[PDB]
Amino acid sequence: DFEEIPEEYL
Amino acid sequence: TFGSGEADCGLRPLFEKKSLEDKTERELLESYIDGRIVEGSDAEIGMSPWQVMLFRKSPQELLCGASLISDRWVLTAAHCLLYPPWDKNFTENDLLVRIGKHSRTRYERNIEKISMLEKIYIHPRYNWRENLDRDIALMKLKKPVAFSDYIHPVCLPDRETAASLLQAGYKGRVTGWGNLKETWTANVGKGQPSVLQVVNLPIVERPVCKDSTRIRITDNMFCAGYKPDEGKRGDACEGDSGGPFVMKSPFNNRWYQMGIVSWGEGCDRDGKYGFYTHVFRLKKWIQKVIDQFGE
Ligand SMILES: *[C@@H]1O[C@H](CO)[C@@H](O)[C@H](O)[C@H]1NC(C)=O
Repeated sequence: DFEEIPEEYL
Repeated sequence: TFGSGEADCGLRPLFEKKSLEDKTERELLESYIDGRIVEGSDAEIGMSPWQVMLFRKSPQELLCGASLISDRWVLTAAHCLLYPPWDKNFTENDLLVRIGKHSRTRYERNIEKISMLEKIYIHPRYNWRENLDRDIALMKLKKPVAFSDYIHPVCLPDRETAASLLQAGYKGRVTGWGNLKETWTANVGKGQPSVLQVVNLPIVERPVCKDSTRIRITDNMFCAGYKPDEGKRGDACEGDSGGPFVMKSPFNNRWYQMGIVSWGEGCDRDGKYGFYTHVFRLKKWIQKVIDQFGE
């Protein structure tokens, strides 16, 4: 269900 | 001067500061309880600013609830990260925190802030082997967080607040995305929230707590929940493991965190309660990982 979050947080 | 007191704690940008009340806070406000047993409505925008979301980096999942207590420190249940029987053993790099959220699934652009963890501190004496005694963990952020209308710290109780508020008949409030609902045989309909939820539960008397579980209940725990009965609107099972249990002081109007969502009972149909870690008894532990920690 989870919308994708900015590649900048990994 | 980190969590060694925090000035602005528990005064919500959108409610207390504008002399505005949430749609259910009066309930916490009785002294007597018998009566308004509110169901578990959706939270109002800014109703719970200290709410945190523990997020598994990959596979990307909502691991647990957590609460903001400083701009750099988060409080959760130690079982959320370390639980040998289930092979649960999380590290700094395995999670992210998500502060400022309403919606359970949308990244919320320009509202939420996602941060990295620098260190996790489990109580040395947390008991996974038997009953989850001393179920508390502290996570220090990789970088400070800026408070917003949506993001603000909750207060940690002191001797007297704990003494007057922690009492049978007094409602506390849980909020969360319903991760305490971790079924199998279920067919979770009319559920799995989209939005954060809220419910106000009455604290229960120690003996009545002990006598409803087979779990050996210690001095570091309390239980809350309405009496398994006919009309019992509000479920403990409505929160998130590691999330916040909070009361509004009638003395100074601030919000303090009195418990951390530990386990729930008969989370199905049989009339049980929620068990929480007693923040005030673990407070000297807290007091010092902070007062002396960071890396
Ligand atoms: C959890 O795993 C770490 C490595 O991630 C290990 O050092 C630690 O001892 C584990 N905790 C246990 C085994 O309870």
